[PDB]
Amino acid sequence: KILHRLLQD
Amino acid sequence: HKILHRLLQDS
Amino acid sequence: SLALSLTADQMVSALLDAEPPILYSEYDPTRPFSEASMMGLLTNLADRELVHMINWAKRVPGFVDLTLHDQVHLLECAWLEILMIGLVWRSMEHPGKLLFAPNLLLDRNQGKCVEGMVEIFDMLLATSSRFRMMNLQGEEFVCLKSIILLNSGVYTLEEKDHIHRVLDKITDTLIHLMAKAGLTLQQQHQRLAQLLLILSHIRHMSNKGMEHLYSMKCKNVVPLSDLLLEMLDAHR
Amino acid sequence: SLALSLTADQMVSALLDAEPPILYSEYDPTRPFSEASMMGLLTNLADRELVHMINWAKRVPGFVDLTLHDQVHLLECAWLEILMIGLVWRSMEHPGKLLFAPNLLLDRNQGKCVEGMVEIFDMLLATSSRFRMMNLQGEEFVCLKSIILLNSGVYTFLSKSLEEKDHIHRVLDKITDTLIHLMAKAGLTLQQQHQRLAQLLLILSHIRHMSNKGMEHLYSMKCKNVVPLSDLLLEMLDAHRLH
Ligand SMILES: C[C@]12CC[C@@H]3c4ccc(O)cc4CC[C@H]3[C@@H]1[C@@H](O)[C@@H](O)[C@@H]2O
Ligand SMILES: C[C@]12CC[C@@H]3c4ccc(O)cc4CC[C@H]3[C@@H]1[C@@H](O)[C@@H](O)[C@@H]2O
Ligand SMILES: [Cl-]
Repeated sequence: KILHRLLQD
Repeated sequence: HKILHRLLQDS
Repeated sequence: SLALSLTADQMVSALLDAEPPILYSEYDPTRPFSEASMMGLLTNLADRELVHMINWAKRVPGFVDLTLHDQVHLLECAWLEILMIGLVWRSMEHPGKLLFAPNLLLDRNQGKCVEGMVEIFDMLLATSSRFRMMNLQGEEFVCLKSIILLNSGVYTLEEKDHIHRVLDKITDTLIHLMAKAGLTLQQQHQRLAQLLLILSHIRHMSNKGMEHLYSMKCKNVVPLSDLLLEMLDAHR
Repeated sequence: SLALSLTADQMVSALLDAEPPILYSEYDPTRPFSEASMMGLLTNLADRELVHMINWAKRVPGFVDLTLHDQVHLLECAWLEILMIGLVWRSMEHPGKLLFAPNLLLDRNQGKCVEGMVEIFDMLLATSSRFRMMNLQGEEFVCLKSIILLNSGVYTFLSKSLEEKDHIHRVLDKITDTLIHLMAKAGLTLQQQHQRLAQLLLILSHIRHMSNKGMEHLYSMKCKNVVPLSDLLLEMLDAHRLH
């Protein structure tokens, strides 16, 4: 899930 | 003549 | 502008006095549930409650000062929020259940009976749990319900300013209740915020419930009363 | 928990300093608007703002304290409310118009070019006017925007019974304390403080309403293939469920 990824970066 | 109209006038 | 003259205590007594009756479902305990059948009970209930809500609204101080037009508008905007906050309040004492009526107390599983409803049931139960957590008081509850009536269509004038004057009085009343209850000033402001933030969630639930009721109306799962169709149509 | 130990003044500074930039749209004035091209400009803009929103959320005290699952849920719940409160803030000094970006300032007649949009434009305009009459201050705005982030998804933390998210509520209480501090320091009387706190929080119910109507409108545009949405926007939309 894209949001999940962006929250880590 | 919405029903709500009549109800507000009548209570 | 008599509502402006009321004292905190008189505001609370007025609202308590104005509370609608708790109505019964037509439900027969021995007979099992369907989807058309469940929606039939819920909507039959809502429709009878609506008639009493109108009488209640008229006893909310400041409401009768408004044009008939503005009164119609506030009730069209707020009615499902007001039914839901009543529901949540009645259920505070039944963790995990919704007391739609004394003879119709539904678990969340009983909400799976109606397509798409379980998600809204979950939100209603969560609100009930939050009220329980906060130990919401009856006096606070009636202030919140009046705030919903007057706030939910004030952005949809001398009229506007009156409504906001009245809203400020109900705010004064909540704070009065909390100070009377012994809360510190800091605690009063915090609790007031917690309570008003819950109205945001009740607005959210009303929105979802309104689109759910419309989906039932179309699918023809249930015949709705003229008044309900009218209250439903104002949202489109 | 760092957030909990912040002072009012420190709370305000973090929020003010976490503010995202004002972005530009790709508006091209050589061309007239269509339904499709207007929706395109607006969603292209929203999509770019989301990346900045995620970074901003990470800087809201207490936000980084939650699981990724919790952060995801909050932003999924609040993202459109947050774009909207930002839009109405930028628009305050432009009575009658919505400043989506510095190169994209639209009045309601322009909003008519998209089916079903003008009704939401009208609510947004009215909210901007309400902020203008209340004389909303930037310090107060940043507090409301954080309250939206932390609050909007909080009563959908179902375990399916409501989880006790005291952490979030503790943080929300601190932002209440901060709003009150700002009002006191602004010279308001004790009664005025609680009255204004109430007026500001009631507006959040209206922003929730506008978000729900805009999410429905956006879903409609997708289901009519009016505009291709980014995968992020598709996922954020899908988080809400519409039919
Ligand atoms: C509108 C509704 C049927 C009537 C329900 C009712 C009936 C009586 C009542 O007191 C409160 C409520 C609050 C919940 C109401 C349901 C919504 O959640 C929708 O999902 C569904 O279509
Ligand atoms: C979702 C949306 C497109 C993006 C818009 C936007 C873009 C950027 C922005 O900063 C704020 C907003 C706030 C309003 C957002 C529109 C809603 O009114 C819907 O009607 C329409 O589908
Ligand atoms: Cl009856």
